[PDB]
Amino acid sequence: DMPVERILEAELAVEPDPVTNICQAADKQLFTLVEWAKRIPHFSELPLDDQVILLRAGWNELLIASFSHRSIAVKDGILLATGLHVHRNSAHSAGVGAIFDRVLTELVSKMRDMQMDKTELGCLRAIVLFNPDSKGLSNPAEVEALREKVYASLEAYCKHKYPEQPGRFAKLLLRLPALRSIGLKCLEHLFFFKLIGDTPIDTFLMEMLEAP
Amino acid sequence: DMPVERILEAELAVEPDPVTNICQAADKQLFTLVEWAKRIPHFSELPLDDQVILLRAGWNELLIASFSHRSIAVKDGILLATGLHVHRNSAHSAGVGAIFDRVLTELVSKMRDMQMDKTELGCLRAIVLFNPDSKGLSNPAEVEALREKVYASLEAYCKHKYPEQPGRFAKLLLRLPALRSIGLKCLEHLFFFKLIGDTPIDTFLMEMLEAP
Amino acid sequence: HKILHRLLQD
Amino acid sequence: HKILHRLLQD
Ligand SMILES: CC1(C)CCC(C)(C)c2cc3c(cc21)CC[C@]1(CCc2cc(C(=O)O)ccc2O1)O3
Ligand SMILES: CC1(C)CCC(C)(C)c2cc3c(cc21)CC[C@]1(CCc2cc(C(=O)O)ccc2O1)O3
Repeated sequence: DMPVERILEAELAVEPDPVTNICQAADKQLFTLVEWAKRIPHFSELPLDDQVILLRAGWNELLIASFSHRSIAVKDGILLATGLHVHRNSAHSAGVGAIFDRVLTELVSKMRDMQMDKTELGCLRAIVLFNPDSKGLSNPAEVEALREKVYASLEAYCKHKYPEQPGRFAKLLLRLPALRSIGLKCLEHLFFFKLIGDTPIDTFLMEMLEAP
Repeated sequence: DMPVERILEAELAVEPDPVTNICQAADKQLFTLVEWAKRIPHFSELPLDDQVILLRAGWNELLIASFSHRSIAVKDGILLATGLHVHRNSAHSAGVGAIFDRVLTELVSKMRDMQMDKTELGCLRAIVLFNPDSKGLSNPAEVEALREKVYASLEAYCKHKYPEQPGRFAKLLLRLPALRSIGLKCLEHLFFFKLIGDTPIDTFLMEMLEAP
Repeated sequence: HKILHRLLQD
Repeated sequence: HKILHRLLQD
C-alpha cells in the first residue's frame, strides 16, 4: 500500500545575481531529491533504468513544488533551501520577472491560501514522481498503479483531515497543470542560460539538461 | 449551479500534406468553439473581456481534447472534425511524428482505455475553459468559483455513473497536465510554421497566434 | 482581436 | 548519466 505517513516522513527527512544563486541551489537540491525519492514507498523497488527516467522527467516540477511550498510565509518572494530569500524585485531586475510572478501567483499564493500541508505536498510530489507518461519506462502500468495508490491515499487523507472542504482533493490535483507549464518554462530559461554560457551550471544540473 | 446535463448538450450541439489539413481544420473549429463556450453555463454572463481572455488562453487545449476524444475508435490516428483521418505514418513522414505520438499515447489511448464519455469530456473541457490562472481576468475568483462547480458536478456524476471506479474522477483530472504540456508543444510548432511562412494559416487561427 | 470579439458579441 | 545512476545505486 501507499501510506501517507511514510510520504510525510520523506518530506521531513530532507528538510533544510539571483539566476546564479538559483542555479547553484538547484544543483544542491538534486542530490537531496534522490534521497527523497528513495524514501517514497516502492520507488527503489522499480528497475534502476526507470528510477532514472522518472527522476530525469520530474526533477524540475518536483523541486519547483518544494521551494513553492517552502515560500508560504515569504511575501513577494521565494525561499531557497540554502536559506536565501529571492524577492520578486530581484527577479524582475534580472530579466526573469514574468516566470517568477507565475510561480508566486499560480503556485505559492495558492498553496498559501489553502494552507496546503506537508502531507498533501508530499503526495502531490509523489504523484509527479510516479509519472506513467514518462517515455521509455519498461513498465508504464506499474508506475501508473503506484500513482493511483498515492492519490487514493491522498483523497482519503483530505476527507479525514479536512471533512469540511469536499473539493480540496480536486483543488490539489488542479495545481499540477500549472506546475507542468511552469516547469517547462523554467527549463527553457535554463537551456538559454546554458546556451549563453556565462551562468555557472554545476555537474548534476548540467547532467539533467543533457540529452538522454 | 453547474448541471452536467447542460455541459453534455454543449458537446452534442457542436458535433460535426497533413500539417496544412490540420491547420485549416483548426481555423474551422475555432468558430465552432465559440458556440460551444456560449452554451457552457454562466460563461456568457462573464465580462466580454474575460470571455476573450479565457478563449485565447484555452482554445488549443480545448480543441486538442475534442479531436482526441473523437479519435477513440481510430487506430494509430486522429479524426478531424472535417471527417479526415490523419494516420501516424502521415504525421511522422511530415516531421511532426513525436508530438503526434504524444497525443495518441497520453490522450487518445487513455481516453479509449477508460471509455471516457462525452459528459466527462465536456466537464474536463469546461474546467479548462474556466481557467482562473489566465492573466488579465478582471475577477479570477469568479472563474475559479465556476471551475469548482464544474468539478463538483463531475465528481458526483462519476460516483453515480461509475460507482465501481472510485479513482475515476482523479484519473480524469490527471490527464490535464499532459493536455497542458501537449498544448504548449503544439503552439511551438504553429509559431514555427508561421515563421517559415509556407503553411496556410487562416484569419482566426492567425488571430490566436498574435500578441495580446 | 477583431474576430473573437465579434463572434462573442453575436 | 553518470551521477544519477551512481547515487541511485548507493
Ligand atoms: C532563474 C529562473 C529561470 C527564474 C525564477 C524561477 C524561480 C522561476 C526559477 C526556478 C528554478 C530555476 C530557474 C528559475 C532552475 C531550476 C529550479 C528547480 C527548482 C529549484 C529549487 C530550489 C530550492 O528548493 O532551493 C533551488 C533552485 C531551483 O531551481 O527552479
Ligand atoms: C501539425 C501538428 C503540429 C502535429 C500533429 C498534432 C495532431 C499534434 C497537431 C494538432 C494541432 C495542431 C497542430 C498539430 C494545431 C492546433 C490544433 C488544435 C486542435 C485541432 C482540432 C481539430 C479538430 O477537432 O478537427 C483540427 C485541428 C486542430 O489543430 O491541434
